[PDB]
Amino acid sequence: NMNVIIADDHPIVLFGIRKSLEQIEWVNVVGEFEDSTALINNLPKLDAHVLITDLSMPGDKYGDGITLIKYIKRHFPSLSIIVLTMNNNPAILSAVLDLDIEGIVLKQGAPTDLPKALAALQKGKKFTPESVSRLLEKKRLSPKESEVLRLFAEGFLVTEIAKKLNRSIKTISSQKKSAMMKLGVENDIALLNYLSC
Amino acid sequence: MNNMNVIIADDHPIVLFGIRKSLEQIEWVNVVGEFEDSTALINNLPKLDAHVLITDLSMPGDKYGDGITLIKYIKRHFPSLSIIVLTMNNNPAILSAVLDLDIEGIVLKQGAPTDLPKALAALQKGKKFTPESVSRLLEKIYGDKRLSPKESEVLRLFAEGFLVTEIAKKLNRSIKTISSQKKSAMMKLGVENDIALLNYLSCV
Repeated sequence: NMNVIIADDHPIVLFGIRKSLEQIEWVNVVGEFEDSTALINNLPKLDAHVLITDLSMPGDKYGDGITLIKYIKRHFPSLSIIVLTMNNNPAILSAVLDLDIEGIVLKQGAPTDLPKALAALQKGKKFTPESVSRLLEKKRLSPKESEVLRLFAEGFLVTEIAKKLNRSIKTISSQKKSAMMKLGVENDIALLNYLSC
Repeated sequence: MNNMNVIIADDHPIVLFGIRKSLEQIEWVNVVGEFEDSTALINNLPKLDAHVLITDLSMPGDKYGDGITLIKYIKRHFPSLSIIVLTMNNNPAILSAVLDLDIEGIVLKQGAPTDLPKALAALQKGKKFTPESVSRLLEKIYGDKRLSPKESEVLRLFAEGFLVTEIAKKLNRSIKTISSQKKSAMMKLGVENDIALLNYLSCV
């Protein structure tokens, strides 16, 4: 059998996932945790092959999100991870791709796709749905562009940035514009909201 | 009397002078300090017995931060201090972000002579301050041409990883109509591609 651990802050989500896996005869659920502290403390005590885990979840000691996933992959390299997320969030998904985890499943199609992700992990392959893989397939910022947006995100006008960094307004405008293009944002409002992440 | 000790912060000396002169008229206001950089401002704050700081959003001085981060730091370390941010920047997202810091006022520098006295008066009244100039910009908001309820639902479904073909079936509309509603929606939010679109949606 494949021993599986499930992790999510909502207990009925926890229940739903288990009922989504009870059909699979060769699967055995060995743990269900609602916070990251319980999960980390108990990982050393369970012989699990795969973790199905949410990205958002309580526990400040080891936190949540991308850092928690990194922590787990580093310390449990024998454990294959299926990240379970509500949204298609390229920044997260890419960061997750970099850490070489074995699966991404969107919560909307979990009942259908969770069995498919486990079968795929079983036969060596990774699992991403079309919506995700299309994005993952699809020019980073220069350091000068990065400093222009930082100051812009702090409330500095282009004129104020020119003085501070000691370049012409044309150059600042150019560098900002160039950076906006790399991020795919058309206007300053969209830029600033964007930079909140 | 029960006067309001005020500190002014701005990099430009004549602006500083202008702001002080805009306050000389208010008799219960007493200017206890003027600073051209954020470092000497922070170093001297404890010694002055100020009730309110009127500061420019963008000043020199890197040690304690720039802009919004400087305002954050000041608010942490001087919680009794009432802060009116004075800015030349008329971008709604800046103005909104500034007020999210729970400071006591924001004022457009271009209207300082008129709006600054009004801010201090509202501060005195036990009222916060966004003058007409500012509130007009914050109501404009992600945009004045806001998303229709149909556009909203198309995006919510797309964010959840539905393909446009799936979204068509679910909302019971043609692929064309869904593509058009998505594109329309992207224009309104100011995002060019799906990667930018989906990153934007996690933030918001």
